[PDB]
Amino acid sequence: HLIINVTRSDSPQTITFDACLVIPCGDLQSQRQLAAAEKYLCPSEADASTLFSFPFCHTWEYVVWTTQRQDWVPSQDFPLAVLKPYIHFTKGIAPPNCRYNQCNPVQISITIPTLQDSSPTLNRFYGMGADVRGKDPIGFFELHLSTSPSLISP
Ligand SMILES: *[C@@H]1O[C@H](CO)[C@@H](O[C@@H]2O[C@H](CO)[C@@H](O[C@@H]3O[C@H](CO)[C@@H](O)[C@H](O)[C@@H]3O)[C@H](O)[C@H]2NC(C)=O)[C@H](O)[C@H]1NC(C)=O
Repeated sequence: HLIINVTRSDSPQTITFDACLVIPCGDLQSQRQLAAAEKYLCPSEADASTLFSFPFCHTWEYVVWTTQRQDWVPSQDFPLAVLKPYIHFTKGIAPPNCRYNQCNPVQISITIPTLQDSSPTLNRFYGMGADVRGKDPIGFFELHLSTSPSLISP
């Protein structure tokens, strides 16, 4: 699966990549249809050995971020909704002659410093979907924060 490698920083940090690295969009003609569609992002509680038993963006309650301008109000009782202020999820625009895996630019902006971990960690799996008019295609990916052990680290 796709692993997004994030270098821990003391400042905010934006990340641009193509949604169809994550979402099963299909061939190029299908990706071009998806270019103008909205995307959404769901944090998951699955690990590497349980990926197949926690389906991603399975209900509306798992959606914490969307590429819409109006900001998505997460589910009050979803435990991972607290991650909401740490991430902004936006949609880019692609040229009309866009090429494979380059018609759906999205941006993940980590709004907090990352040298230390957040109380619910950002280092986890995430689901991504495309707001389409048939069954939304849904994929997942791993957000991996780099680590560098300190000198006094035991
Ligand atoms: C995030 O970092 C990991 C490594 O910690 C990347 O995983 C590895 O990515 C490389 C690059 O695509 C994959 O192939 C590589 O090919 C080069 C040929 O120059 C070779 O020198 C490397 O040793 C490696 O074989 C590799 O399959 C993949 N997995 C492993 C275990 O290395 C990952 O790609 C990075 N994420 C992104 C978005 O780049």
